[PDB]
Amino acid sequence: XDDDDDK
Amino acid sequence: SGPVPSRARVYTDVNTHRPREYWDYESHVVEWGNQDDYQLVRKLGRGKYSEVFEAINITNNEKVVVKILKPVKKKKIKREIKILENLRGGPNIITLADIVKDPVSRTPALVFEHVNNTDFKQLYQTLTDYDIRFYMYEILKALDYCHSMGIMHRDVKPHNVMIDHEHRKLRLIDWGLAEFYHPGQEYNVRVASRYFKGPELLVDYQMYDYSLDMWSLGCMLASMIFRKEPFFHGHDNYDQLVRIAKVLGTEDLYDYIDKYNIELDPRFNDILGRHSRKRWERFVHSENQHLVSPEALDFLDKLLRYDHQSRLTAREAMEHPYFYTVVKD
Ligand SMILES: *C(=O)CCCCCCCn1cnc2c(Br)c(Br)c(Br)c(Br)c21
Repeated sequence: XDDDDDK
Repeated sequence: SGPVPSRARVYTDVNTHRPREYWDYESHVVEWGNQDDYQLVRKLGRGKYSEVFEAINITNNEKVVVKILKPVKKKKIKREIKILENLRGGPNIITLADIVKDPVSRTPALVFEHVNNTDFKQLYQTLTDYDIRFYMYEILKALDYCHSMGIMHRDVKPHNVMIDHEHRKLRLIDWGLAEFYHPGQEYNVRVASRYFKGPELLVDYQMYDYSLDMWSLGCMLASMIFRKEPFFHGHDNYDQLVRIAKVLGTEDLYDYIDKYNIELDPRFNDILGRHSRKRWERFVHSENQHLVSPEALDFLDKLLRYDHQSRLTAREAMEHPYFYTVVKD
């Protein structure tokens, strides 16, 4: 990574 | 007022013609295996969402890779699992062999087929012009398949492409960010790694589609044929758009945001500047000249475009003259 998701 | 909507130009309505079970991953019931069948050998790494181990299936004595998920919303674990099951068996898709409950973390652990992967930093220094074309075509097979199954990968990058160079084997891995494409749906722009984020993410345009993966693949291609890893090396998400604008120019950037009635973050006011589009030959030199061709530059040019709607689809890309010299099968 280097960011993050939820949608 | 507000942004202009957007649709994928291909595979638009694939999910609405599937039964609800196919894409409604929240209601998916996970069929569990037996965690005792796997012994952990060594830890390969960890990110923010999981810990990854080389392991051994003790029954058949075969090597596997185990992805131990960190606690996250059940719908996200179910999303990754349902996408892996939907895509299982497809060309160059990593195979999900089993799902067990890790006794220590009490979270799901995904068991994957093993790939004798050589790290991309060492491997990419040895790839020939033919190898780049060959593996690019192999990646495109995986992207076209999952796009045709209504799924965006959303995290295409070298670290998510496992290559056994000794056996010409390639697998696309890490589907933890993948989503189903539903037309008109506004998605989270916080996907993909910084260097491979499409301009739609960087300008906060939420109604993107499969074409995001094609920008990220264009970034990989530019990095391989120019021997510059990564190609757009932003210091943060805002400098990342500046890095793109210094090659593609600000003119086409403003045309892009104007077409979709997007307003840039006003912090770009004093950093974005004015840049003309650069000709690709400026990045050619004696040390990468053998990887660059008229075909490679035309292909890259049709991938690295601001307007996501103007990029090549995966299926179109496989028709490009860049792949004429590659033997198929
Ligand atoms: C961002 O936080 C990235 C953290 C990435 C850690 C990657 C470790 C290597 N890895 C991950 N999954 C893998 C699979 Br599935 C297979 Br199969 C293999 Br061979 C490897 Br090396 C994997």
